[PDB]
Amino acid sequence: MVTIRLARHGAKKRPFYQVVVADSRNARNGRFIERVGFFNPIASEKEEGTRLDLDRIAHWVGQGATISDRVAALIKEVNKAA
Amino acid sequence: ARTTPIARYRNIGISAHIDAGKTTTTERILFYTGVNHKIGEVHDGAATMDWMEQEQERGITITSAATTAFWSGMAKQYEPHRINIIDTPGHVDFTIEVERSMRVLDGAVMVYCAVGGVQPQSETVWRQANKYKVPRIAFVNKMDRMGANFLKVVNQIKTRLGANPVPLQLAIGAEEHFTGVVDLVKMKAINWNDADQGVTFEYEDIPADMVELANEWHQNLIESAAEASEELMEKYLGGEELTEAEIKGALRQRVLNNEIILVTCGSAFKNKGVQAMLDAVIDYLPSPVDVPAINGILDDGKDTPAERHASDDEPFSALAFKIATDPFVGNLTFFRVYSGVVNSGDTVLNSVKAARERFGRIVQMHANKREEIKEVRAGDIAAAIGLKDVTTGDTLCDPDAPIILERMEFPEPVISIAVEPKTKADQEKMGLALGRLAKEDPSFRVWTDEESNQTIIAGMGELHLDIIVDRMKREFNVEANVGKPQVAYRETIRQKVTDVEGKHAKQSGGRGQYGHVVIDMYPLEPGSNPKGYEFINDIKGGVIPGEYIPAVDKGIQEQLKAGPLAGYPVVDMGIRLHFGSYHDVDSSELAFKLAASIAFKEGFKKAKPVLLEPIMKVEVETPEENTGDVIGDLSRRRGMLKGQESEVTGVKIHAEVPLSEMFGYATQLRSLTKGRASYTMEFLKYDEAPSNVAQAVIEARGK
Amino acid sequence: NIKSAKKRAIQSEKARKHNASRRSMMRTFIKKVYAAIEAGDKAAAQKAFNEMQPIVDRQAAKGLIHKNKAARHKANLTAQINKLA
Amino acid sequence: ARYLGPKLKLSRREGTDLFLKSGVRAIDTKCKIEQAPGQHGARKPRLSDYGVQLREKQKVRRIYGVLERQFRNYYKEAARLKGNTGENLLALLEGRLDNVVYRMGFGATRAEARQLVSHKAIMVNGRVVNIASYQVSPNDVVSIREKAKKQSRVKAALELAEQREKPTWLEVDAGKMEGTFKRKPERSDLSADINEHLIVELYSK
Amino acid sequence: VTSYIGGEGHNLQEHSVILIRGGRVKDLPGVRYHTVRGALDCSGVKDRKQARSKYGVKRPKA
RNA sequence: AAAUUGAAGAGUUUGAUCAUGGCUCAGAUUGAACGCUGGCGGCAGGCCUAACACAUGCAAGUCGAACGGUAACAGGAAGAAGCUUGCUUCUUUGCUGACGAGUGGCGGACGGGUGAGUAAUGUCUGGGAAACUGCCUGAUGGAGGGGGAUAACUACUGGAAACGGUAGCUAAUACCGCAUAACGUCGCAAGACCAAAGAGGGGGACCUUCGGGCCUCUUGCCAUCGGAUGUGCCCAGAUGGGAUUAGCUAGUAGGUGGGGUAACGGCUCACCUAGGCGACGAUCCCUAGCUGGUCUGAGAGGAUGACCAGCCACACUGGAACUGAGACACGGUCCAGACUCCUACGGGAGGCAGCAGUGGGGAAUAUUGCACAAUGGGCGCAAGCCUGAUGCAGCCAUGCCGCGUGUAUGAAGAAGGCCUUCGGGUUGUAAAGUACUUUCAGCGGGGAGGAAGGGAGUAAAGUUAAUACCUUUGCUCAUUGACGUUACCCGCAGAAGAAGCACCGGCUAACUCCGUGCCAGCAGCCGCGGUAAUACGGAGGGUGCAAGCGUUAAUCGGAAUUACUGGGC
Ligand SMILES: Nc1nc2c(ncn2[C@@H]2O[C@H](COP(=O)(O)OP(=O)(O)O)[C@@H](O)[C@H]2O)c(=O)[nH]1
Repeated sequence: MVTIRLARHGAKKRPFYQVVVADSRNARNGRFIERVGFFNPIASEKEEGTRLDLDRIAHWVGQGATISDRVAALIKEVNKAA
Repeated sequence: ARTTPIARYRNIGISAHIDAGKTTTTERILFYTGVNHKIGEVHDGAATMDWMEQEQERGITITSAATTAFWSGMAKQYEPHRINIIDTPGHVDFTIEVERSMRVLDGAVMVYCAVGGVQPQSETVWRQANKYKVPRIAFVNKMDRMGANFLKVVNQIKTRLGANPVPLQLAIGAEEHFTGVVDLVKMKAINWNDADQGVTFEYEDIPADMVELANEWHQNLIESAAEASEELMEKYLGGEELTEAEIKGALRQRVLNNEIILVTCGSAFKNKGVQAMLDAVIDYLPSPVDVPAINGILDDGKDTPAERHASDDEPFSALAFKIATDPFVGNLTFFRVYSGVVNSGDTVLNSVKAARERFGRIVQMHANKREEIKEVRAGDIAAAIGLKDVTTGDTLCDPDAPIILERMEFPEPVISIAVEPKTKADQEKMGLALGRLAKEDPSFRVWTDEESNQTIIAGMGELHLDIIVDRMKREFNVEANVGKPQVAYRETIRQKVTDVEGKHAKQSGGRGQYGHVVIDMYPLEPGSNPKGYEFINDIKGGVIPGEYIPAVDKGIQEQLKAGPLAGYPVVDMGIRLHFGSYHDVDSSELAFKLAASIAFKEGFKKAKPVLLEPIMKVEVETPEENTGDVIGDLSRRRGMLKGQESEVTGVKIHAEVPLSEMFGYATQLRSLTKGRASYTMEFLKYDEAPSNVAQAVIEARGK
Repeated sequence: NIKSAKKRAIQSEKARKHNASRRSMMRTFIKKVYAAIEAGDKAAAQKAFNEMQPIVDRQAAKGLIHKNKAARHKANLTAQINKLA
Repeated sequence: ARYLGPKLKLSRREGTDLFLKSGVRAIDTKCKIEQAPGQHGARKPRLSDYGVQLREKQKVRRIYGVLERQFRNYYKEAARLKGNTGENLLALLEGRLDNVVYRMGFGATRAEARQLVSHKAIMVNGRVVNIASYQVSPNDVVSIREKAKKQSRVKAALELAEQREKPTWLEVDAGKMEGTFKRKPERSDLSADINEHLIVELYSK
Repeated sequence: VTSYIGGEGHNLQEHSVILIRGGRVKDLPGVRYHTVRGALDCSGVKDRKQARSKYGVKRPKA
């Protein structure tokens, strides 16, 4: 089940997660088949402080992946209805 | 919340003379409450209170280990109470274990033998109980043995220790006719069952062979209890006997106020009387709150700076009274929660040692087994694990400061020897175990020596150091073969001044510059200058350079500390200086100092100082039975003696003895007076004596 | 054991007994057919094959062996039977 | 971390004037600035090649108040940058917030300027910077953060700030107490007394 | 292996522990190990005032 | 557009030179150690050796929306204790929430630790066919019908402790056979054979044994072909040294046949062939986890596997398999061996290379800490639980970076030190003095962000047959932060509460005096010291570096000193 979750790269008291498509087996920072876009929760003015890659996310979720809660909410946002 | 109200707690101590049956009675109590099967004995080591393997083999309880149970007085065997017994040892060597324990209990059942009555160690723990007014009852153990009597023991306690004992029991049968106990409150005679089946009671009628004496001590108990308060006196004066409940409450108040001591009989080996002693534990000893409220103090002393009491709401305020050595987690600190509630991992501010501590775990005990429990509340003894800074006697509390608990007292050791491991490489691996042991035990002081490189230690008897040396070999696997401490001889001239010089210069071929000084060797009487060195200047010829005179005294200082006799610091010595030679150029003080070296070493040796040996001021207080005998031993040693004054309970005798001889003096002292002597050894003077032991250091190095 | 793996060991042992039983039935019938083959009686052989075929298919569907194992078995036996002629 | 100790000792050992003290009165009337600080300064040391290299680098270091650590980094970067390494080093040395503060005034010497910059009494374009090594970018107002005025030492320093060249990169307002940063100060915009190629060869040795 | 004992005046008996650091002696034949002065009862040289870290002396207070 | 603009030398053999020639030095770097010293802050780092033995607390549970049910807590119903028919609580009652234990399903084979083993069964690079693949997804259908136990239990009996029995039942998605199933399996076909589980949510119709049925919807199950993820297998090449290691190998290499694995295969068996590996190093021996990369280097190259990540092997040692999709399984099984602990003496339990921590080894490396608040992960429909992963914290200058230990002024050049040609020079504007400020740490107040979500109430369509149940989208309301006294801001008094270490003979930057006389001693090489020591030690003074300084160890360079670029007889 290829989960699409956040990877928590970065530093202490300064998260910078990373949207990754990986098997739900491997670790958080672990192996992934691809990463698709980044996310930062303390970016004041940066690249939206958030980015997804909707084409590749569509590729995966259509071919049979799943989506974690944070990546799902981030897509709910990038789809600018809310 | 808490499993039981406070009135169900009874914190009692078991303490007595050696071998009086403390551990046997404790194991019987544990069995009769059911945490132990197989009543077990001690001479076969199988008892569970004994774990350290020394008391397994040697069959002598060496250290206290608290233990809990559920025995009950109201409809006994039901409505359980919490009896926290502390099996303390009774050895004079381990009286420190009694000291800290007696200071941490709210009551304690004293054990007496029916063969000897009180014994010197019991007269000791009696002082250690009056020291804190610890309420207490008596348990006359070993009635089953030959020549054992009860009324004689009662008279013994009445007459010798000074108390008032009242029979709560009278015994049916003395030696082997002992079949049970008759009472003076229930007024019914209990005949216990056969071997190891004494769990039962078989309440039975009082036999007529003892009805009259039972009646006599019954009425005596009645009037002695009515002595507690007025409303118990007139009711009795009206021709009516009080009843069980009010007699029990009145006597119990007497025990609270520390006026009386109750005696119960039994034979912990024939399994008789143990339960009926537990009956007294319940019915008369104070509960944690029945005791007057603990005297807490703030950072300053008042009458009531911190009025603390046993409550689940009161601040957590307790007394860390016992440390223990654990190899696994480092230490293991007992503590008796006087007030409040504390939990695992919770904080605690070490009010005395000026730090905050934490409770990695809180473990209550089954004599060794550390029961893992969440929290401990008031009146409930527990052992804290992991807290680093705390030692014995410290006080642990919340940030609201009942900081000052009253005691910081512990006795002074009397025996001292030195130790040495398999080789002098393991000396730190030895001092480490020594540090652990000295942080665990207050009376035992590891005493690093400065005069020699040996490590000497001090204890309170041949046996205490003996457990320590084996416990060191056993728990800390470094064996130390022992010897005597080295002596501390010294040097100083008698009275006479002797004129001497020492001459040698340097630069005949262009070299650096020289020194030269004349000196005269005057001593002062032993104890004249409190500063061990006194100087008077008399330079008038060949006046040594203006920045060199003080360095001349400071260089003869080296020669003083050197002590050209056998290496020993010369004491009270004085040197006076007259002559020399100089120019208005840069001479060398070091040459004056070597010059002064030759001068010192010749003039002292020819002025004939004295080679003194350490002589200690001794004080010994011993009963009037063996005053002559102990003085005789002292005179056979080197007897110099001070005087004689009759104390209330003995004689005041001081003396002067050599430290070269007082080494093993403690065991011999106590053996000469049954251990009823008190004494401390301290220094008074150094002095000479005709002895051919005076050349050991001279043999190792020097003239 | 210290954990809830005890329940798993117990369930695994129960399943061991059971899978041993079913596997034993399968292999009993397979030895039946192999005897019929080594003998030379073709009609008896095909009878034994039809006796075992539903068992082994049911078992593979039960997962005790794998569909490839059942198919390999039936293939081996059908081939050697038609060779028996 | 800041160089604690005598200042004219440094300036006099290096011989040349490095402005460690406030340029108020004079230098040779207060210290006999021709000879080493030691009692052996009357002697003339020969100062071979490595002598002159260490002396040059120590001159620039004592002028700017940066230490050999973070100075090796001021070489690491400004060598990483494309172009002349010595000139890029002087660029990043000039852009230091203390240097720009002193050069716009506010403090008669680098030490007073650093005490200011570190006492939370400056505001690089609105933001209080307490970092004496804040590398200032071009096009930045310095905004001395009023209530850092009215102490009279910054005023005396602003008075003494003239008789000195108004540097061609500073454009300090001088009276509302701010200052733009037009462009990175050139190497030619500097004293030309300091051989940056000496420092470059010293560190690339 | 062998070992130098630097500094002025040592106190190393037949069974005292010492620490060993590198660095030969360049004139003593075959001695290639300086005894680390001031560690494990191999106490530092006494009455020193310059270069105390090497040779293990406590900084005097004054 | 930038993806680089990057290569230094000296001391040292000789009376002296030149050259080969080795030793050492300045540089960068470290899981570092130790001595001296030591203020803060941020971010990283922390048992390299004994894969040595381990106390203890935790490191894996979840699911009632699978079942029987009721251990505990309650929502509960009827009462004649209590009692003023109860607001002043007695019990039968799984009826409902909820749930001990049990059955069952899913996980436990993940996450995490170590580098012993491993020279090729591996790793990396690039391909391949002889396959599997739970949970995840697309599609297509089925989802008759019934029975046999058994747990829990109950009774009785052991366990004189722990830990087990003999009979009696009763449920389920547990299990078993028949019905059926085909583009599924076998078979050239002909032909035969194959499976399944139900639960939950609502309710208008209508029959009921108030159990429900029934029309719904949400989930779930079986089978079949795909997608994806993970995984198994094969090949070519590289992946340390030693030939003072020249032969090695009978399942050994292959053919045929049988068997076996999910899969191809000497994986195995049985014949038959006599082959196969090898100087391109077979075999043997020592050593070693490989790699992305790290230190260095200008580059080729040298050394290396600390951190983070991928692969592999391992989980007290040796051997084996059981369930399973996945293991030959760290906190599962079983046996042998060692060890440990409990034993009531009849027995039984355990495996820190998980996190903490102990003891031992070492020179050396941390608390028996805080919480799921983020991220995750398992289970669950979800709330919700577990999480020593994780997020944080505590210790240590272990490292990298930033900052301060005040700033200006000041010639009575104070004192005093030291030197001296005896006038003075230098410490030195240095301190004292004078004014200015408060960074940092200390107090006091104020205060972001890490917070996404999920709960209840509500509306829109979507659903049906119902506008009911439920996705799903908004809406309003209370809220979910360990760190934590966060970062930070501002105020409070004062310059206080905060500088050391090494070197100073040439290499090298920094020189004089006293004390020592080949003694004490120093030292990286050259050497210094035997009376005028810039070379020992101290003083003064200076030079470097600065919360470090120095020493040692270690890789590389400089070493064109293994020279392929880049050397010689
Ligand atoms: N006869 C008799 N002997 C006793 C009794 N209690 C203890 N002992 C004996 O005393 C010896 C040691 O007893 P112990 O428990 O060591 O006494 P403790 O040293 O005071 O605890 C054993 O041999 C017992 O047999 C008693 O009540 N009666």
